[PDB]
Amino acid sequence: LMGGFGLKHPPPQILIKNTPVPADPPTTFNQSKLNSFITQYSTGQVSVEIEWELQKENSKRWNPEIQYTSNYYKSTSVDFAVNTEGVYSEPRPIGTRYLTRNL
Amino acid sequence: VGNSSGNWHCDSTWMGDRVITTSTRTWALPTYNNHLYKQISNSTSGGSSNDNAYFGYSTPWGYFDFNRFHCHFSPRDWQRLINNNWGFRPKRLSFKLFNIQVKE
Repeated sequence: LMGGFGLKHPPPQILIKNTPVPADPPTTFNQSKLNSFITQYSTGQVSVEIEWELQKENSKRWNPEIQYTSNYYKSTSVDFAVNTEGVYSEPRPIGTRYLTRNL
Repeated sequence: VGNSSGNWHCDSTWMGDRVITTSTRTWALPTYNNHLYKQISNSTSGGSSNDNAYFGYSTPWGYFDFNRFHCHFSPRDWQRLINNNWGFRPKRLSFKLFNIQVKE
């Protein structure tokens, strides 16, 4: 209902955690689980490649259609670009329904 | 006499790297100058200045002129060419004349 593709077997969930690394344990055995750990965090890169199948438009319409276009008028800052502080922002929500087709 | 000479092809085909735009039309040809070659000049057209002065000939012949982009591309095809391509140039042309009728 929120849009998208309903899948019975969607991309699985990739779960990840940092393996615990205990701090120096007592020098005498204590049955209690170790609660002291070395503080750490991990970083790194992640890539995600998706192949999409398209269905090209074969419109035999005569007059021009409605395309999504960045309005030609001059602005302070380009749309879908970083401002003067390096903060990227998407100004409006873009849908897909632009091209028309008969019913 | 009782069989068509050709068919009506008037659509574009996009093959990724190229587009073939066909365009059929119906024409009418009258008899010009009553079959005569007449010499024309700026004085026959009602005289003019020296900048508009000319000397040429009229002929009984008509000619086909498809030298305009709208004779080939529809407003939609033109938009599909203008929004997606960086350049374009023509490669080959194929003119055909058919279904001729000489009414009297």
